[PDB]
Amino acid sequence: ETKFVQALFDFNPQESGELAFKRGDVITLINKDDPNWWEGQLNNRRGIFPSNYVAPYNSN
Repeated sequence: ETKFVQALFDFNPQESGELAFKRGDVITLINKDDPNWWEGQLNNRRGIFPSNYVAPYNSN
């Protein structure tokens, strides 16, 4: 499963652990270890972030 989410805001994490995504950026959800903080993969990069800052596109 693939899960794709669309961010609604840019996220510039300077630190490690947080994924770097932008607005409307289709991120491939890696996991949901945290109901608030979801992990996602942006092409290749992994990272965690408040899913609140996005919206499942999943594409379907």
